[PDB]
Formats: sequence, structure tokens, C-alpha cells
Amino acid sequence: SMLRLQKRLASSVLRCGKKKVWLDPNETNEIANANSRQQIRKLIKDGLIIRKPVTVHSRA
Amino acid sequence: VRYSLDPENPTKSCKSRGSNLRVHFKNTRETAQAIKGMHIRKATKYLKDVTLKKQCVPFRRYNGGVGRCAQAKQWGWTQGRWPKKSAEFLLHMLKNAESNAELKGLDVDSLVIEHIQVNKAPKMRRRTYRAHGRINPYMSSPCHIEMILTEKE
Amino acid sequence: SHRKFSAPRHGSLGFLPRKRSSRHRGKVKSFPKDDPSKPVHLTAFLGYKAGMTHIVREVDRPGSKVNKKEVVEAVTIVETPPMVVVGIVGYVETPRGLRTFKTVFAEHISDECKRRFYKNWHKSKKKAFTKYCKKWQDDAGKRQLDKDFSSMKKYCQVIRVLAHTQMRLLPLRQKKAHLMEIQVNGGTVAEKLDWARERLEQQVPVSQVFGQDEMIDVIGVTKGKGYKGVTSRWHTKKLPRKTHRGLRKVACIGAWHPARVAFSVARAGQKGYHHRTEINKKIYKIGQGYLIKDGKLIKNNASTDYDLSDKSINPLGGFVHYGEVTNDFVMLKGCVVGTKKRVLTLRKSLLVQTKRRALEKIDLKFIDTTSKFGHGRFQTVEEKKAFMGPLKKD
RNA sequence: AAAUACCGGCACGAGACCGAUAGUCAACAAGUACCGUAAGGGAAAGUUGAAAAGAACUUUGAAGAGAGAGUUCAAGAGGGCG
RNA sequence: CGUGCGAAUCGGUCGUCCGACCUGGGUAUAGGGGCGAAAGACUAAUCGAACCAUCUAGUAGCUGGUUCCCUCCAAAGUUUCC
RNA sequence: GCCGCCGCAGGUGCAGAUCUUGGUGGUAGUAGCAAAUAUUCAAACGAGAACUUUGAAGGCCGAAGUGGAGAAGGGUUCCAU
RNA sequence: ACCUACUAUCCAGCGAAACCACAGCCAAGGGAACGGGCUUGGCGGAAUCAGCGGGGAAAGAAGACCCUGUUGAGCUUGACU
RNA sequence: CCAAGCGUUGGAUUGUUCACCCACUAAUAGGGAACGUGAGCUGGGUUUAGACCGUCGUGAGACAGGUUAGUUUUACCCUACU
Ligand SMILES: [Mg+2]
Ligand SMILES: [Mg+2]
Repeated sequence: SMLRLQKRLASSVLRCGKKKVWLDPNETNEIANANSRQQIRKLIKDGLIIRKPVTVHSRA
Repeated sequence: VRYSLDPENPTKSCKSRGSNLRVHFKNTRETAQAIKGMHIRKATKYLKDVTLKKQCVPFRRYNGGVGRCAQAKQWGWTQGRWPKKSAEFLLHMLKNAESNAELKGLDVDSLVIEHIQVNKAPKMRRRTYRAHGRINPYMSSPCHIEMILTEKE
Repeated sequence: SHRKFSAPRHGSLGFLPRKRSSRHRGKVKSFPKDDPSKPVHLTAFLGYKAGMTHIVREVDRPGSKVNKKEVVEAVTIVETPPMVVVGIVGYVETPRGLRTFKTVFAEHISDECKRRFYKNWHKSKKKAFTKYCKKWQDDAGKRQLDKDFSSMKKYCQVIRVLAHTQMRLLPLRQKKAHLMEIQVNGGTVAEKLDWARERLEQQVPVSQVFGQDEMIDVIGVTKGKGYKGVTSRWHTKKLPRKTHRGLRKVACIGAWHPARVAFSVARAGQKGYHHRTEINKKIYKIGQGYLIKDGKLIKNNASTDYDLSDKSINPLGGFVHYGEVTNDFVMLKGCVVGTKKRVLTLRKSLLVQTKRRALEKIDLKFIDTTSKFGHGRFQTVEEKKAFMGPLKKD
């Protein structure tokens, strides 16, 4: 429904930009009702969010 | 309150009203005078044609800056547009009037609209900014609508 | 004040009503006058422009600088389908105008003629001319046509025959025929009526109507372009770069004391889709249509006296957005008014054509038939394959 | 000290003065709101019903917005309502 | 563009760019006065004498307007002077 | 709440004054929603999604940025329901 | 002479300003000595859309030119005090 | 004479109206439209102030005597045209 708050909090936890962040689009209503950072750490321990890798720059 | 047209018979006829609608006065009056003298099923089919952009409303009095079209050749006029928002509000008004006829205990297919009127309303106040610091208005033109249904076989 | 460095104008006065015309077919304004000295023939004919190509011919005229030499010119192709006659119509000479009396139709009216009356050919149940054809199998219907033969003898002077083009031979998308009135030059009224009764529901040939090397008139409709400006239509002098409010407009239109404006100054408006009439076009060759006897087809149209081959006028890969010319064709001088797939009216000459330049038999030498699409350099497929040899998957 | 002056203030009375664009600019949470960097400038604005008896009850509709009822002498007084 | 994004903006386009280079904060200079590489140039969207209040309802042989009815009488563009 | 009659008094009679305030029209559904490249599909709470959400693809700003932080200035503009 | 983009045109939603004695088919005559309105002669037969600038002595500002008023300001001199 | 049907150029200079020259042709004839003509263009010179030289005025200034650069707004309303 609205994940602009959780994207900013995920960027603040992972200590990078919000561009290289991949959320889990399966259960949006189950992920969105967290309301705390302990649930965010629980989702990180479960392994739903993924830090997206850096776009490559081939020096060959 | 005192109305414009008194009903001939309170048993057969019925009335309904709509107040403070954000629609244009000219377009609302033109679609009201267009839909004033038809059957209710033909009116719903005409609203489906307006929604699908199949039959437009000709503009005979307020004829300025409107391109010509072939779909208004049924009425006998060149200009024509589709008042979609006014059409949706009058569709809700005919639905409310059909519910009023159902509350009165009236027949469905025999209802014919007889009278409809578009009266003025107090206008809102907003503005926009232009060059050299001169305030120019951006005012609307709302309207009040009343309509009468009557069973005629 | 007057103009110091004078220049009259840039424009035409004979064509100043530049409006889109209601008529579609090019109508003959001035018909040829009949006389008993001429035999029975037709005045005008209706055809369709097909293409355009080169020509090789021999010039022979006295006193010119170029004499007994070979030149090339641009020649047209006008496909001339035969027409079906659906009757005649009379016209009585009144002091008010030229009024008709009675329209006589044929018995077997063609479906291409019936398509003109109906707007939707699929939805209609074909109810026209159902009780009118009941006059052909009874005595009461034939007595009405016999009494009209003597009534039109006294008063009706001009008798125009009604024809329509045969679209069945053409493979085009349209199927609707164009009706046309053609005045008959010939003998008396009785001979004209007998010739019309004999030629009722008959095919109209091209060679009996128009012949060789006659300076004929061409009537056609200009191809439309759209709403264009005064510079695009009249082609006047343009304004230089230093102008502020545009440089492709008319600068001075009126003045102070002529407070109104007239049509003397060139104005903008509708360009294209207008009626025109071209004159003095020389006929070179009346081509022959396709015919098949005993299997072997005959298509010797591009085969001139010096061609020493046997092939048609169809180029390599067909025509450009036209189709194929299945019927017979004629070949004229210059360029006619109109475009591709546009109707065209051929008309006999009104003025007595007696000129030294326009009276010469044209020796047909060579007709260039190559692919105008791209860069064609071959006449026929067997010559191109003889030049190119084998291919990859032969 | 005596009879002389009073336009501001402390308590009133009276009027051939005016009556909501009038009368003090301001009859109401008026030098108040507001504008200008500042000395400064300076507004708009009364009349429900005697009495709130301010509309319970049914239906359309997501709600807005309608259609029947009730009060009272009258809604011909419907929450910006002489 | 020119009833603008703008009560003075943008594109092509330049003069200059280690020295007569631009300038962030505090302070001095105010109106027949100040400042001024000198243009009555500038001094808060206003500078051949800044803004506001008072005298002031200053003066005007000069323009603009100045509101019911009915009846009777019925004009001059000049003599002389400043 | 008001009229006539006998005397008296006036801030007592409007069509204008580029008159004052307020209200309303033709215009007119006209002109207009163009300074700076670019978005396209699946699902979703919700009656309702060219503009909002996530997932994917294609790009722009190119370290003198369409980046992060300060001072003047603004004064809850920060966050939750 | 030709092409692209931004335009302009039509549809959904929204939606001004200027101007306004009243309206805008003509020629001749006269006039405050150049009128759409007066007279005489020609004509005029619903309603709108995209251009154009000939006219509306098109809007602007009690003319920025000249003169006068027993109207004001600055400079300057051996005018006067 | 009938007679305005159809025709009556290019370039060096001058801001130039006007005027001069060259080459050519058929003639290179003469004019009006509110000094035809800016909500049709152009500002070269006049025609806002800035400066130069020469004359006159003691003095602020004046020179049919010049030089040089000097901000051009809007039709979408009606008629007429297409
Ligand atoms: Mg080709
Ligand atoms: Mg020249």
C-alpha cells in the first residue's frame, strides 16, 4: 500500500542508498505491518530484503 | 419550498433534486434540455453512448470554438461534445429518482422525464498569478438541478 | 501614390473561385454540335490514368532546325474500359432553358449500375426496378414505348445515351460504376433512335469512337493537397529575413480610403481538388487488350516495328500503387490533369484542327518498359536473367 | 481667596441630532485583523423561531446529496434561518 | 517573451581572468545635505532636490457636473477705462 | 405600526459629473494548461489508479551533479494515528 | 524547395483579460467644408469553424510639439531688495 | 485621331524625395488612393538627454553647420476577403 517509510528505514539500516534495495513483493500486507525496528531486524534475519549489487564497470 | 413547476398529480409524478454540483452551467443546461424529452431506457442508452463516445450533445445556443462532427447529424447540428462529468452526475440523479419511484411504489419502464431545470448557485473564489503583479480570478460556476418523472404508460 | 518600379500581378482571374466542387466526374461543359454530314459516332469517353513512360519516334517537319532526327518525349497511358449502355434520354428545346422529357432505361440493368443508387449494398434487399421491368412481357408495356417513339420525334431534339463503365474486368477494390451522358452525332432523329435501339446493351469500342493522331481535349479533376497559404498557392514575392511579424505573408493588403477589401489582391484558401480542362493532346497509339485463343495469349502491345519481340507494356514488378492494366489503353502527349486511379474524360476537338505541326503520322519505334521503382535498366525478365546468369538456389 | 477658562478623566440627566455604506473609523473577541525595513497608514461586519420544539423513524447512496414523516399559529421561519 | 517564469528573464554572442580582480560580516558619512574614476548620475519597484504627518478645505480671471410641476413677461456679444 | 387636516422646521424632489460603494452581463466556454529528452508492463489496500505502492525493463543529471551537509533567513515546517 | 522537434487543430477535466451609447450590406449629395445612422438610388434569405489584417477617425495618456495664464521650479548675471 | 486591352529593366554613389552616369530593349510616358501604405517590415537621417570641432553671447546657452550610438506594446470582438 505505502512503503515509502519502510524504504527509508531500510536504507538507514543498510547504510546505503534506497536505489540498491530489493524488497520482497510476495506478502505486502504481512511485511508492512511491522511498526518497529525489531521486526525489521527479524525480517533481515529471515532474509527477505536483499542489498542489490553494484552495477559493474568492466576494466578489461 | 416553492418549486418552479407544480406537479399535475402527486400519485403518478415525482420529483428529485441535486444541489451544489461542480459542473458547468452551459454544458449542464444543454445536456438537460437534450435529455428532457426522452424515455428513461433511451436516456440510459444515450448515457452509455456518451460514456463510449458514440453520441454527442449538440450545442445550438452556446456555439463558439467547438469543432464539427458527424455524430451530431442525427439531431441536425454540426457541433458536439461529451459532457462526461455532468452525464455521470445526472446518471446518479436518475438512479436516485428511480429509487424515489421505488419508494413511492411506481413502475420502472413507464417513467418518462418531463421537466428539468438548471438554476444558478453561489460561486467559489480562487485566483492565479500573471505578469506585472495583477490578480485575475479563477472562478467556477456551480448549479442546482431539479427534475420531474411521470408515468405515461 | 503610384508604383515606381512596376509589376502587374502574379495570378489567374479565370480560376478565382477556388472552392471544392460538388461533382466528381469531369463533366463536358461544351458538347460538339451535330450535323447530318458526319456519320454515327460518340463525342466523349471515360477512362482512367494508369502510368507514364518514354517514347521513341521520328520527327519530320519542314523548316525546323531539327529534321529527320530521333527525340524522346513523355507519353501517358490511359486505360479505356468499355461501357454498358442502359438507355437514352431526350431533351426538348424550351425558351426558358433545356428541359428533358422522359428517361428511358434498359431491360437488363447491371449490378454495377444498381450500386450507384444504393448506399449500403449488403443491408439493402434490392427493391429498385422490380415492377418497372414488368413492362417487357406484356402488350400494355410495349404500347407505352411505341407512343413515346412518335412523341419524342416531334419535340425532343438532343438525345443523350446513358453509359456506365465496366468494373467487372478491373480487379480494383471499388465496384461502383460511373454513369455518363454522351451526345450522339449522326443523321436524323429516326436514324439516331434506330441506332440507339440497335446498340442498346452493347459494348462500346474505343477505336470506333477515337482514332489515330487527333488533337483531343482532356477533362479531369486536380489532385487535392489541403488548406494552403497565399504563398503556397499564388507563388508571389517573399519577404526578406529582416521582417518581424513573419516573412511568408502578404505585406500590404489594403489602404485607408478603400476601407473594404476585394478579390483583386491574392488571398489564401483552398488549394487542390478543382476542375480543369486541358486541350490539344496528340494521340499516338491505341493499345490492344489481352486475348487468348487456343491457349496462346497475344500481348503484342509494347512490340513496335523495331522491337522484334513479343511482350506487354507491363513493367518489371508491376505498376507503382496502381495494379495491372488488363483492358486496352491509349497513349497521349504530355501529362494529363489528375493522378493515379483518377477518372478522366476524353473529348473531341471543337475547333477545326488544321495546323502544320499537329498533322504528322508517328512512326512507333521503341517503348521504354522498365521498372520505375528504384533504378531499372532491363526491358524483360529473360534479358535480365540472360545478363545475370544463374542464382544461388537455381 | 472673590466673579474668569475646560474639548481629557471621575458620577449622571436631557435632546425639533443620526439610524447598520448613516451616526465616533470602529452598535460585534476595533487602532482589532492587515500592510510597510520606518517615522506611519488603516478596513469588511446586526435583525432564525415567543419558546430549539435544531428534524427521532424508512429508503437510495462509500459518504456527500435526495424522497416520505414530526414540531409549531404558520418551514409561507430549514443551522449565514425578519 | 513582450496582458512573460520576470513591475527589466533567456539563446547565439563576448571585454577581462596574479592584478587598477570580485567580495562575506562589524562601523563612519542623510536631504538645499551626503556619496560620486563626474553620468543632476545613485540614495529601499520614488531622485533636476527621498518618505510620512500638519498648515491645507493653500491658490486657481480654468475646465467637469450641479435634482418637482404649471402659468406670465422676456435679453446682449456693444460707449469709455485699466 | 400608520394617514389626513391647522401652523412651523429641514441633512426634503437625481440621469449623467473618465461621480462613490456594492451587485450583475455581451465577451466566453474564447485565448490558454509548450524554457530545461523518457518512460513502459504485472499485482495491490480502496467503490473508484495517465499521475500513489512494490517487482521488472529502458534512460537522465556525469564529481564544477538533478549528491550529502552548513551560515543568514524561515519557526514545528521532523515523525506517528 | 524539403525534413524533424516544439507549435497550432479536435476530444476528457479546468478556465481569464481588454473593450462595450447601440449596432456593424453600399454609392452620390450636404454638413462643424471626409458619416454605419439624414435624403435618393442599388440590395438584404437561419447558425457556426481554421486563416488574414482593410476599417471600427481599434484601446492607451485632459498631446511628450506651439501659445496663453498677471501658474510654479533649477541654473546663471553688474536686473531689484 | 479611335484608343488605358496588354507592356514600360539592372547596377556605382547619396539616408535621401529629387538629381547624375553606364549597358540594354518596344517604351524604359506621366499620376492619384486622407503627403496610398507600421496591431505589414526597416530604422539610415531628422526628432529626448551623452561628447567633439568652428562661430556668437562676459553669462546659463544658440547655430537651414556637421560628426557619432541611441527600448517600436496587443486582435481571441464585429464587418469585409477566401
Ligand atoms: Mg517511380
Ligand atoms: Mg542596387
